[PDB]
Amino acid sequence: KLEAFASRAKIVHIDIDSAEIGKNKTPHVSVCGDVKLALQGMNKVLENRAEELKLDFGVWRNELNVQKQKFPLSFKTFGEAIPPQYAIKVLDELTDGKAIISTGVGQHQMWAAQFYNYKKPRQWLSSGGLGAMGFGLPAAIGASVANPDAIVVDIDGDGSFIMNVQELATIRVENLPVKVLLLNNQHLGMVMQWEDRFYKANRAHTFLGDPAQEDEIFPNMLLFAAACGIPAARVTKKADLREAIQTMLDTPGPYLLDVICPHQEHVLPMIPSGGTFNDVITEGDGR
Amino acid sequence: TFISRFAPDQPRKGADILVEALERQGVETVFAYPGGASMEIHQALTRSSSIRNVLPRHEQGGVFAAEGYARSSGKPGICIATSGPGATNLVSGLADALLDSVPLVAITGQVPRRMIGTDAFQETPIVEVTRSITKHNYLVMDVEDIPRIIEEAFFLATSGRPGPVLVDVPKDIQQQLAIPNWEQAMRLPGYMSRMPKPPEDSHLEQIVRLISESKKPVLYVGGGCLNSSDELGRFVELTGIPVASTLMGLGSYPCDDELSLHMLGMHGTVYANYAVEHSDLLLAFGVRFDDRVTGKLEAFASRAKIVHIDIDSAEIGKNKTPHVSVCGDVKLALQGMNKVLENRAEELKLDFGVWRNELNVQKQKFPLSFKTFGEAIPPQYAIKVLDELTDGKAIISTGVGQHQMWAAQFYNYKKPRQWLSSGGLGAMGFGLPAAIGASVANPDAIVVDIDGDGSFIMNVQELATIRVENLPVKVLLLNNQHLGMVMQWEDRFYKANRAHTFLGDPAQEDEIFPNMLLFAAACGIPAARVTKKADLREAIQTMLDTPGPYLLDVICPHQEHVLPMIPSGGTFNDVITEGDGR
Amino acid sequence: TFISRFAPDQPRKGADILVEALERQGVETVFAYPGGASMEIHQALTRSSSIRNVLPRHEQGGVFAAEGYARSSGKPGICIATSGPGATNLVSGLADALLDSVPLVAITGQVPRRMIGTDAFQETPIVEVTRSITKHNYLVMDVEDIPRIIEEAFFLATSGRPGPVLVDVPKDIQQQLAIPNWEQAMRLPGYMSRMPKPPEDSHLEQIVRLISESKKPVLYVGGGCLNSSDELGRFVELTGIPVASTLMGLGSYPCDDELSLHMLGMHGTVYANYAVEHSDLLLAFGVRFDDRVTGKLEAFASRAKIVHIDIDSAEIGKNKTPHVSVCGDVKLALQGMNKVLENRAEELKLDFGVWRNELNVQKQKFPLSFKTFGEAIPPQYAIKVLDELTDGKAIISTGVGQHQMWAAQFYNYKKPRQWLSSGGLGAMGFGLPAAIGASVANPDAIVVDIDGDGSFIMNVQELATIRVENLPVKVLLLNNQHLGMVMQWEDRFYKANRAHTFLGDPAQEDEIFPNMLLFAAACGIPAARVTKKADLREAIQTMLDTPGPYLLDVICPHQEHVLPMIPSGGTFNDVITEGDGR
Ligand SMILES: Cc1cc2nc3c(=O)[nH]c(=O)nc-3n(C[C@H](O)[C@H](O)[C@H](O)COP(=O)(O)OP(=O)(O)OC[C@H]3O[C@@H](n4cnc5c(N)ncnc54)[C@H](O)[C@@H]3O)c2cc1C
Ligand SMILES: Cc1cc2nc3c(=O)[nH]c(=O)nc-3n(C[C@H](O)[C@H](O)[C@H](O)COP(=O)(O)OP(=O)(O)OC[C@H]3O[C@@H](n4cnc5c(N)ncnc54)[C@H](O)[C@@H]3O)c2cc1C
Ligand SMILES: Cc1ncc(C[n+]2c([C@@](C)(O)OO)sc(CCOP(=O)(O)OP(=O)(O)O)c2C)c(N)n1
Ligand SMILES: Cc1ncc(C[n+]2c([C@@](C)(O)OO)sc(CCOP(=O)(O)OP(=O)(O)O)c2C)c(N)n1
Ligand SMILES: Cc1ncc(C[n+]2c([C@@](C)(O)OO)sc(CCOP(=O)(O)OP(=O)(O)O)c2C)c(N)n1
Ligand SMILES: COc1cc(OC)nc(NC(=O)NS(=O)(=O)N(C)S(C)(=O)=O)n1
Ligand SMILES: COc1cc(OC)nc(NC(=O)NS(=O)(=O)N(C)S(C)(=O)=O)n1
Ligand SMILES: [Mg+2]
Ligand SMILES: [Mg+2]
Ligand SMILES: [Mg+2]
Ligand SMILES: [Mg+2]
Ligand SMILES: [Mg+2]
Ligand SMILES: [Mg+2]
Ligand SMILES: [Mg+2]
Repeated sequence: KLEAFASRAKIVHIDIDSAEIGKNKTPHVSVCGDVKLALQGMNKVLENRAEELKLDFGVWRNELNVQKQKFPLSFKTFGEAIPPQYAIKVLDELTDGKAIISTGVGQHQMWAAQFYNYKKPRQWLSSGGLGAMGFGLPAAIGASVANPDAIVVDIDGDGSFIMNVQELATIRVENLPVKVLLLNNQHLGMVMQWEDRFYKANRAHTFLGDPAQEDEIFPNMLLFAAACGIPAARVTKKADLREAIQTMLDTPGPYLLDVICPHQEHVLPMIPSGGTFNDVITEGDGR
Repeated sequence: TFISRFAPDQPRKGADILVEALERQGVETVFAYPGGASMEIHQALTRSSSIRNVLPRHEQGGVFAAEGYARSSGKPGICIATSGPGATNLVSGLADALLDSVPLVAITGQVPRRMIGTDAFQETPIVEVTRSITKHNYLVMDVEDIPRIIEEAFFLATSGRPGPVLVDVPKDIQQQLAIPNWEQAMRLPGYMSRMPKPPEDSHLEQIVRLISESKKPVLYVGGGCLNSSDELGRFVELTGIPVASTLMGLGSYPCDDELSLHMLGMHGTVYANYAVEHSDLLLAFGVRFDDRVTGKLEAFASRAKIVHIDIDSAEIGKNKTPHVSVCGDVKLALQGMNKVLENRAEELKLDFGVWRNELNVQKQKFPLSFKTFGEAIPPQYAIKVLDELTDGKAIISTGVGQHQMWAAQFYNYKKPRQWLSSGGLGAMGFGLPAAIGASVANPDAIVVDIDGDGSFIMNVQELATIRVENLPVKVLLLNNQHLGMVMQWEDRFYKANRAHTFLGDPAQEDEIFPNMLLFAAACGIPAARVTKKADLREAIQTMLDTPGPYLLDVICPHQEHVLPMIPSGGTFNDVITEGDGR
Repeated sequence: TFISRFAPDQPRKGADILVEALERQGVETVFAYPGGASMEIHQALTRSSSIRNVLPRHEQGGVFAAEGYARSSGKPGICIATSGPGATNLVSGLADALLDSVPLVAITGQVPRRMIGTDAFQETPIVEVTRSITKHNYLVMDVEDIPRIIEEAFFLATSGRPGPVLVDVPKDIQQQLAIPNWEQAMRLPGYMSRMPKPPEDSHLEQIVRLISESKKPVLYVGGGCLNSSDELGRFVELTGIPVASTLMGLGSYPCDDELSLHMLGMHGTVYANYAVEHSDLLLAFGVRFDDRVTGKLEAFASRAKIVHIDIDSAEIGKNKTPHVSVCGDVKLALQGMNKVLENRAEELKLDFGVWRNELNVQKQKFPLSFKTFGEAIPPQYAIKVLDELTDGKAIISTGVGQHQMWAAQFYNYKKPRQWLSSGGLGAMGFGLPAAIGASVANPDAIVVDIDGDGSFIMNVQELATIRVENLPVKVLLLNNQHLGMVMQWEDRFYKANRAHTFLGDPAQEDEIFPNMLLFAAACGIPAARVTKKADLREAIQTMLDTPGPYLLDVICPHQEHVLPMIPSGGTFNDVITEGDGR
């Protein structure tokens, strides 16, 4: 809700597109130009007038650090089931946060944004404006070609991954070290989450497996990688997760890791469409 | 409580629904020219006892009359035309109303729906033609959409930034019988969600904050203040900031006032452009930063903190990026700032008398000046006499050219909506029909068309409309026998090489051609010509005192130039202050 | 071998390249009205010794003059206007030239390229506006494209189905110095591959085959035959098929001939519509099956094998599906059919005298008739006198309305391009400017504008153009003090309820208003009014014999109706043959 967004703030908007300034939220001060130059100019002013300004926001920072400790990013671990949030956090640890991450679109896309600490820009490749499924696998191809000596990992969902699964042939032929961290929940997870919250968990074509063999992982993504000569492996128990991801990273060339996850997980926190901060959802799942 | 001429259960023609849709909007006057496609609408107009039609002699005159009706009253102007050649004759008026943000609703007849696209008799895709020169347009495809579309058309034409809205109505829809539903909801969800909110106090506080911190503030007032004359005057009493006005905002703040810098821009006063050049705070209220005002954008207000208030978000930062911006109604922004400036009056201690005297020095050293040659009539002097004899309380419409600038320079408009002139498009032939619409909307008003001999002749046929409708339209025709504005640019930038700018007869080179008095005689309008400056005061007085229409042919030396002048894309240091074509 | 005014290595302004591009196309006359955006072009025109400019008083007059120039000569008509209000005033002429397939090239000035889209001074997207009412248009974005675009513009405007082409030229391109390349290849690959080929013998054999097998053939001739008068006449000698013509094809086959069925359609003769109704072979040469000719399409030529020859493939089978079709030049198709009909002459033994006498019976029982009331002047009789006194060899331009139909009915045009009338769009105010362009293209010709009092006044300002350019334009003004055509439809279908069709002054109801003689007096044009039928013959003779311009105000009783009349969408059995508004 635009009226409630930054309702108490003087808004300074710097943007290189004049059509975006005052488009949805009218600012007080505006600068139409390169934010890179605007920062360089402001840094020189803040450096000369340093002792004159005596800037200190430690009181405001601690007001936020209180909210940071009382409402942190949290995930629940059920038995030996793999939490998708935990899997991404392990990938962060084992890659030292220096990997190029491309994602599909859905729940896995949010968890890749939440539980990975990107240290430099252009490590995070994700469809945000259009939100196009099937983006993750091909985008990793282009990232690996532009950065041959880089760790490229596609954190994809089972729905997004299959849409452009044909590009596994491209990865093998071009011999690209593309890693596929496939978070498999056998569902169109994001749509499933909205069904649980706002449609009484009434499933409307969000299950991606085979209803005949309801408890069988379908499709068998390992055989997609096998068809294109790509080493593959599946991990289901949380204890085996750390070694499985390490094997994916250490194995030269392409690799696909089918990470089975409980589908009842929800991306948290969540503000419903057109809501305010006081409408934030901080707890709950589909169980 | 509206009283219909039909029972709530009685089916009626779509044309009769269209007319009643106008009655429910408060429409009292339309400018309709009949044709095969709109005959049903014209029949339905005769059945209306509240809507009066002014039949023009050219649809371009009909739409220009609808503009004058709108500009001189604030009500929307309604013009109606038939399909094909009728609709295409409205094009200049639609584009003109869009560039000047004039509320206007144009209704065009159209071929029956089954014939659209078949190159039928008198068919043009008027919606496709006018999409880029209208605020919005419609093609009615069912008779039940007439109440909704007419309501949406008037709402879009008058709300927000006003503009023209065209409604194309096929003939079969005009004939189809139906029962209208007047309670339908308008289907404008995105436009109504984009409507600016009333301004927030936080934005208004920072503007008043910047006023107290400034030393050389200038008000940059334009056509957006035509409904804020009281709020703007109150704002000036509380701040004492000099007011520079655009050609569209003339009258928002009185030109005869001590704090008035008059017009700024290409032909604005030297002191008004000087104030903006060496200002530190530019209050741009209801303007659009046109090239005629700014010139070289980098040099325009190069030392000023720019505050831009505008109801169209697309205009904020479009050509000149401001520091503080407010997207909303300048009328409300002034009301909010007046309350702050009144409570915090003694706290702020606003006084810009030092900056005002720096401008009053430029006002006395570079004032608006004209030279008088022998007994020849100076056009500037003629307009100043009209100002004196009308007490500055006349409605002035103009054509486009040199006479248009002198009417803006040498007339002191006291209230807005006295100045009707084509500024954005600059369409010749606007003056005479616009005076028709102004006189109809203000029957007890002095309406004078300060026209040029080139502009006047373009829609001279509307003299018949003035006589038939018995409108007290005065025509102060400044006759220089030339396309004066183009002639001036020839003298300055093309070594006075005439390229089809003389309007007289080269055979009888010293004869006034055409004889405009006989144009007025053909339409039974009293006319007179004055050539000697001594006879000018009595001639204009005769025009005003003679009841009904009157045309005064004022002969002027053609070598006059509009001064001052800043060339296209120039700066303040490029201002031309002297010279003519002699 | 063309002789330039500049060295092959000498850079010149883009405007000077534009003018030379016109010289290399054979342009001798343009109709240009100056403005800020096109000032460079007007300066470059004065440097040309071969291109003469006729300055109009309204750009709508400029484009209508360019039409008359084109329609009366077969050359393309060139009109030039400035940006914004200048360009928008051409709109009615562009749409009019498109619907009537008139070769026309319009050049409009435009704001500098850097300012396009910024709502600059006098800017309208004229290319976006006129895309649907022009055959093609351009926006020149570089000075080096001027030779190519001007060549493509004239090629598209004149080849195939002719039409208007607009070229938008920004001001900075007019000022940019360059060296033109006159040898550039036109980039019209798809259009030139779609150009129809010369007709094949197999198609022509089957047409002549169907002629011998037919017993009631009718020629359906239209504006596509304006360049095939000789070939069409030869075709008629070899077949003896009666010729029914559209309003656009009048003159292709002589109206005074024994085999001429005159005009067909809504206001066509009873015998011409009868021939098409009971025909077995309809030779549709150069027509487009307009609703004015067909009415209810199912009933139009319901018993006829339809042969449609047309150079536009989009018109074949568009409204009426033919049996045999030929897509190409009707001039070539006639030449090919004439050779077959001449060799196989005695083999075919063509004789339709039995069908011709069936039509000559309808010709004698239902001829074009007018009633004479007292000494009042019948408009039909006035036009027939003009035919007699000019020997039928005059160039006739008309407005739109009742007078337009009577000029088509009661004048026997002997050659094509004598009849200049707005048929597709039907734009009032066409007659007077079109006569200007016709007189300029044919200085030694009798040019008469048969105008109506409503149409004449719309572009009455062009009377100044006629005087200044000293053009022998005669104005036969049929004055009925009404919008006659709309008045006729009111009497027939709206119980004579007048809805804004009276053009005089209701105060002085019996006074001729306006006094058109004073319009001509204002522009120094000899004028006279005639009211009694006895004085009519001498009055028209005085108009013709008086050198230079002349206006003859012919007063007519307004209750006259154009007869016969087929209502909109009717059949032949719905023809109205008698009645008026008394
Ligand atoms: C020959 C000629 C010479 C000219 N020379 C000059 C000249 O020297 N000087 C000059 O000033 N003009 C000149 N012009 C006129 C000109 O080109 C422009 O029309 C004018 O400069 C711009 O007017 P404006 O800035 O007031 O904007 P407008 O066209 O009047 O539009 C109003 C602006 O305010 C906003 N607005 C409207 N309503 C509201 C509201 N209720 N609240 C808040 N905002 C609102 C609109 O969004 C728009 O941006 C000339 C014209 C001609 C034909
Ligand atoms: C008030 C009024 C009343 C009217 N009433 C009538 C009426 O009763 N009767 C009437 O006929 N009109 C009437 N019209 C005129 C009208 O609406 C149309 O313009 C006319 O009917 C159609 O003309 P057309 O068939 O010759 O086609 P045009 O508009 O002349 O086009 C020519 C056709 O031939 C083709 N062509 C062009 N050149 C060639 C070539 N070299 N070779 C082969 N083909 C070519 C073109 O592709 C096009 O299809 C009236 C107009 C008005 C204003
Ligand atoms: C081409 C395309 N088609 C459909 C889409 C509509 N959406 C989504 C959304 C957010 O855009 O909803 O608007 S997300 C989504 C399902 C995500 O399946 P997953 O890959 O398994 O990821 P997860 O980890 O399980 O959640 C769909 C169907 C889409 N974006 N792209
Ligand atoms: C429909 C139309 N066509 C051409 C125009 C281009 N202009 C002008 C301009 C400023 O728009 O130049 O760009 S002004 C002008 C000539 C003015 O003739 P006047 O009426 O006699 O007035 P004056 O007192 O003598 O100067 C022309 C030809 C125009 N605007 N409208
Ligand atoms: C720019 C324009 N505006 C309106 C038009 C709609 N029409 C007509 C029509 C056939 O197009 O009806 O559809 S004819 C007509 C009136 C004719 O007035 P007159 O000149 O006096 O001729 P007359 O000898 O008296 O009959 C009008 C109003 C038109 N065509 N052009
Ligand atoms: C009043 O003068 C005339 C003249 C005239 O032709 C001579 N025809 C008509 N009427 C129609 O044409 N009706 S229609 O066929 O439904 N149309 C295509 S339309 C929408 O009206 O253009 N009126
Ligand atoms: C001759 O009369 C006038 C009047 C006038 O204003 C008063 N301005 C100009 N000249 C320009 O405007 N040049 S320009 O700035 O490049 N244009 C935007 S344009 C293409 O010409 O419209 N001529
Ligand atoms: Mg854990
Ligand atoms: Mg999934
Ligand atoms: Mg004096
Ligand atoms: Mg006119
Ligand atoms: Mg003039
Ligand atoms: Mg007789
Ligand atoms: Mg008439």
